[PDB]
Amino acid sequence: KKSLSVARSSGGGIN
Amino acid sequence: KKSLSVARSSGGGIN
Amino acid sequence: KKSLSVARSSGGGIN
Amino acid sequence: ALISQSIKNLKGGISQQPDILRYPDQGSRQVNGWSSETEGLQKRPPLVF
Amino acid sequence: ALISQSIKNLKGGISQQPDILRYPDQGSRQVNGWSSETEGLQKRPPLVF
Amino acid sequence: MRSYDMNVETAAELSAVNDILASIGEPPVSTLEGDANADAANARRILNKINRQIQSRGWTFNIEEGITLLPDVYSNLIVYSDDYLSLMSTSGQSIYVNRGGYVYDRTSQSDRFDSGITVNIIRLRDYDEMPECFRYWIVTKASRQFNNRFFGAPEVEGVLQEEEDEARRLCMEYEMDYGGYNMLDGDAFTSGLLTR
Amino acid sequence: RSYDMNVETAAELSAVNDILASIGEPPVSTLEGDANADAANARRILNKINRQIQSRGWTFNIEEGITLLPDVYSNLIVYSDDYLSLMSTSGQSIYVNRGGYVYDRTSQSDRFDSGITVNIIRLRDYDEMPECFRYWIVTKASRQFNNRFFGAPEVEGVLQEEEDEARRLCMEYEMDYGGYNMLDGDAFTSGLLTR
Amino acid sequence: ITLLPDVYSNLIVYSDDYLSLMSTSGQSIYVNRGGYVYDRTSQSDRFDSGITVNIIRLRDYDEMP
Amino acid sequence: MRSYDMNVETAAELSAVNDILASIGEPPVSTLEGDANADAANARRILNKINRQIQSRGWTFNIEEGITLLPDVYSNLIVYSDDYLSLMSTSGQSIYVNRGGYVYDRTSQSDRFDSGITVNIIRLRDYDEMPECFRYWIVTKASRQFNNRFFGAPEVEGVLQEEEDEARRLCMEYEMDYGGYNMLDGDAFTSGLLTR
Amino acid sequence: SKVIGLVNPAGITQPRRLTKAQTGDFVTGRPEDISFLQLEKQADFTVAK
Amino acid sequence: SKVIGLVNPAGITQPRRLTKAQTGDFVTGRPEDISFLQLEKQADFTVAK
Amino acid sequence: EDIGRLQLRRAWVNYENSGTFDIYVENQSSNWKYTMAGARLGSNTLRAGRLNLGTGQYRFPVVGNAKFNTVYILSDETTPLNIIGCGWEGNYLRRSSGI
Amino acid sequence: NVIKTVLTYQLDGSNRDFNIPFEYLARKFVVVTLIGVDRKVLTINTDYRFATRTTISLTKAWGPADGYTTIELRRVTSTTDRLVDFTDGSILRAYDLNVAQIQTMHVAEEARDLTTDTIGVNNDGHLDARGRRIVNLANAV
Amino acid sequence: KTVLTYQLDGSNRDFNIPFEYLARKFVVVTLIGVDRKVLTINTDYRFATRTTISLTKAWGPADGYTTIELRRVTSTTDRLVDFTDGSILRAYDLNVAQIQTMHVAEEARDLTTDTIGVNNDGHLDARGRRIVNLAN
Amino acid sequence: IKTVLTYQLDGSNRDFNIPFEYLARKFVVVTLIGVDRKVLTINTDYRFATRTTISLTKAWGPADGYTTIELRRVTSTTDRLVDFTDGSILRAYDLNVAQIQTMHVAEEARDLTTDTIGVNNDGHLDARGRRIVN
Repeated sequence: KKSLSVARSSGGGIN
Repeated sequence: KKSLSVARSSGGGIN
Repeated sequence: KKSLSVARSSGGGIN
Repeated sequence: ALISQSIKNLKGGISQQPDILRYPDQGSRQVNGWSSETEGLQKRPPLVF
Repeated sequence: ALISQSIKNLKGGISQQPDILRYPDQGSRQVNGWSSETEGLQKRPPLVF
Repeated sequence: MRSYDMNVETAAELSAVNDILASIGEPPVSTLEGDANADAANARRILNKINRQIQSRGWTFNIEEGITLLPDVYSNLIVYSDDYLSLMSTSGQSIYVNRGGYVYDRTSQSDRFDSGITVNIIRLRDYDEMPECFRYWIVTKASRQFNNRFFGAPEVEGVLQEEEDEARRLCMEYEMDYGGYNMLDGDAFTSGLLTR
Repeated sequence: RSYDMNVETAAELSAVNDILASIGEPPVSTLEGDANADAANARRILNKINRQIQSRGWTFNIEEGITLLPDVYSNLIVYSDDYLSLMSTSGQSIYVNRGGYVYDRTSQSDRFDSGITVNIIRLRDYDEMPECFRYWIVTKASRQFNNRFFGAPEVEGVLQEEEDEARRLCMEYEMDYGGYNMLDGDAFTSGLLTR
Repeated sequence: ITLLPDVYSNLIVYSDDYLSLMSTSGQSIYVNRGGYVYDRTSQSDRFDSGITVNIIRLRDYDEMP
Repeated sequence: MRSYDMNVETAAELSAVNDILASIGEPPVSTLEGDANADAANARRILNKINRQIQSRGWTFNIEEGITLLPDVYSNLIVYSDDYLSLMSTSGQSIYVNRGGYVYDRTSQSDRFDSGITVNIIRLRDYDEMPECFRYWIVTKASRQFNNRFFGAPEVEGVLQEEEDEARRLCMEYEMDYGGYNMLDGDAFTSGLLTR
Repeated sequence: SKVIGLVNPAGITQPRRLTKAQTGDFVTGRPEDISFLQLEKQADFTVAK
Repeated sequence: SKVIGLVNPAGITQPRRLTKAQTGDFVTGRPEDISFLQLEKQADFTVAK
Repeated sequence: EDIGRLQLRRAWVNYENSGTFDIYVENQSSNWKYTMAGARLGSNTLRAGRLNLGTGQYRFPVVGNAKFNTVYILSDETTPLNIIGCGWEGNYLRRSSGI
Repeated sequence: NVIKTVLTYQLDGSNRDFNIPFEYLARKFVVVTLIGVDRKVLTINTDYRFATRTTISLTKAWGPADGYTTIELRRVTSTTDRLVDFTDGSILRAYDLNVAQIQTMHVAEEARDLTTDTIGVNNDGHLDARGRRIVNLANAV
Repeated sequence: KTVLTYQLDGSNRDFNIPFEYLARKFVVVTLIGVDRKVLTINTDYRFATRTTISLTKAWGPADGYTTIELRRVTSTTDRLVDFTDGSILRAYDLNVAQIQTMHVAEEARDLTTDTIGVNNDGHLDARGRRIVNLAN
Repeated sequence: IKTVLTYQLDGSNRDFNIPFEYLARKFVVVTLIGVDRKVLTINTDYRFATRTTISLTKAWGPADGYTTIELRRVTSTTDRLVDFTDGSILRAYDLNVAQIQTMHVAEEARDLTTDTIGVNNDGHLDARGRRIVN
């Protein structure tokens, strides 16, 4: 059973 | 023993 | 599968 | 492998976003329905002449 | 090993940072594009004479 | 290669596709006509692929022995169709190959024939014309290959592997029952040795 | 669909679609334009696999007693890139490739007054292969496509099983086509059978 | 079992519900060709009289033991 | 060591590099000319390394027996080029080594020859000059080493390991078919023993 | 006295190829795929004998 | 009395090389790949005899 | 994660009610062009005399190193495009741990 | 060069089955004619049959005794009547596009294979009449 | 039929076109005299209607050109329908695209038949011309 | 403009121009014309030096027995470059190629005059020293 994508709310702008 | 459902309070509106 | 780099937002100044 | 998910409450109304962006409690269409806090989705109350 | 990632919304516009520093939703170029909240990237509305 | 998509859908071919679709848990389709159903189109492509492959293996019911292939009287060319799954000589070493879509005698280095040639040939047949056991094996093998390519479920892989082995065994039972082969009096060599 | 049609499809486009299907991808309607990496990759592997299986040597494609004529002026016989195998008709072979020309290593000469007779395998089209061989090429081409351009290891286990079955059915075709006999067809034993 | 041909076309229908069709003895000679019984040895779909075959015809689930 | 990258690209060498590039999933390149493609340059370097290695092993088609190497008439030196993958005597124990880039007779302790020496030599050949089976093995081995060094994928490692073994087997079949070796009458010792 | 050739249907040896072969022919197949039915009553045979 | 050479199709030995070979020739192959169909009725043969 | 090497295998674009748009995949050496013309054959949306809008996922090959693959979408036609999202798959391997 | 839509076979008086190598969209597009002193066209269900989609079975065996040396299987695809016509409201389907392309392809092929209905070079360097009379040659000098 | 002729000594300009043409450049009008004359469109003939051509000038057998040939020559290189992505697929454009190839095929069926053809009796009908340079 | 053209053969020359447009290299057929007709193979006997020229690996001429070479376009009719698949995006490139490929066959159809008798200046039927059979 392959791993799922990590839930990334992430964001915007400069990082 | 099959895995349990992740407790997701989740939310509403635009995502 | 080698381990991934831990996501470190880290910081600045004196530690 | 067998997987299963349950939507505890269908209280999210409808969403016009793509299905991959929607919350589990939001549907696509809801007409003449009432989103109760404790009784789930209901028919809207009848219109009494 | 096979890996896969998806960018659910291309809503971040462009970024001028290096690709290693950019968010998944930011591209490199976006000309005449509209970043909708619920429809993703679109062509900008036509210019009506 | 014969087109599988371009004729009327038969009941057996439609049943075969829905059997293949069921292998990954897809619901049956009412018709094989194009409805933008990628799964049904994929299933029919694998169905045709497996249909050609099992027929090309060679069986007593589908191996045609002593068939005469006739040439064109003005070109002396015998066409080697892509539907000729196998073309052999009736006895000994085979001498005919495919060269440019025509029969070629490799020993005489000629593709010109003044008269018909006698060959042991396998010609492509419709999935309808297959015996019931062979239809089941084609469907079972197509279902296994369909799941391997388009779903990949390992539990489905194991069961369909076992089903194909059972399906092939029952086709081998059909082959011997149909063949009725005897090593004493039905043998090419031993039958001559039995004369007193 | 009306009418009792009888139409064919291109076997190379079918072969590429089988290679694409092996990794779960949708089929393509065409194989030209030079702008599709999947079409370019699958076609390159299919040609490479078709070339490689034909070079192994089979009764149907090993041409025996073939004469290669030299040039009338330079007396050179071109050693073609499409000569998958070039051997002598009997005994130890004496011809090698030297700069794109047939070279006799024993006599150390590129020059030939008359044509030489060799046992040659010349590359054929995928359409000219037997059906079982075409299946083996497609199965092998699909397997190397997954390893190079998909990489799923459970697909490798499936396609390894399919190639092994694909190869044995071609080995059955080889023996049926050859019709080989160790008593009278044998080069040596047939002489020993004379009374 | 005897399968009678048509009086005019002399064709014996090869039913889709013929799960197995074989000769009574020896090597079988009948195949399905376009939904009709075909004699592969004689290369003919035409039969003057009925053929005798060892046949399995599909039965209902109710008729099974 | 012969430069691999300083001549015109052949169709086969370009095809070989693209085959090696495919092994790790790199897309093909149109030309082998320097476009700052590090992967293609790495693939060509390994292609040359495997090309020298398999040729140096020694085969009936590339082992040149009885070759005369001529000396310079004024220096009496025979050059031992780096393209001599193997230099041996025609019979018995070998007596010639490499000393300073010139042929050296180790038994006579001299590098001066008044006439040509007869040697069993392997000289480096272009990958284009290799038999088709040997080209496939070179590419398969180069692809395996390329993946091991620059990608390292273990799943690709296992399949390419199997492919090299199959590729070497088919080169082994070519060697015997080309060789035509007989232990009765083609044997150095047994053939004399068969005279009655 | 009855000769019955038992063909393993999980095998690969075809009696089609065996019966049509001439003596000395090379045919695809494995010796394990072909066996023969045999009376196994040797212990009972010796008791009766 | 019938000689049938059973060639393993999963093997690597070719009767093409075997039949064309002269005596004493070196040929690619494995002895395990080539077998011969044999009658297995020794237990019944002894009973009948 | 730039330490390891990611060999891209395939990417996809998610679209809804969109006309034609061209996907250009460029590496350091070659370039490829992929067209999402619109609806698919047999779709209720694909009709003659009507605007051709496609909805769904278009998978296209992006082959090679992820660090050297430029993917951009061009469109100069009068049809609309609505790119919902995208995604990619590839073979990733790093010879060292994240530590 | 070599015609692929016109296949003609020798009539031996005992063989009734003949192969169809070429593609066709309708059985009406296949024309069966017996050649001999005259060229007699056969009827679809009373003179022959489509035993398989690649095989034509004659009801009766014809031969030189009947006056027919050869039998010809020729594709004649309709040019005025197209099998697929697209309408403004119709869903575009892969089958309709395939049939439309193939029909035009057959018509193009039959035009390129029209050396049968003229005097053209056969496989050898000879102009072939294909078993018909060169009528109206009249006087020669 | 894709080729037709009209011989008209009297004053006449109009010639009905039997064949269907997709473009006006496909129809070529020539004068069959001692040597054939190919006529440009604007100077010599106007399309009074889609069906008929009004050839300017009498061009009668008083001049050597006598009869006039109406020949259809569909351009293979030029395609009247070129499908473009982002453009509405029209049933008309799908239909016409096949027709242009068919018209070329129709013209081919007459060019080969021109030098020698087959009559209604299934025989090669010569025009009364000797088979010269024939080898035995 | 012609899909079939012939070049005279001399031992000096090896490159021959392709004037016509071909969709695939296999659609181009190279033949040696002399006392005997010989079809050449894609790589052993010639090659495509450019998109528009063919270079022979070996020079040919009257000594070999062939005085003329032929470059003919034979577009495949049975093997179509486009086959529309159900559930696939309908691309205008597919429609154009399908239209072009059938056009090439029809274009070659109107070049059959080369493989026919031909007509004289006198208006006779001129067999170029060829027998008439059947």
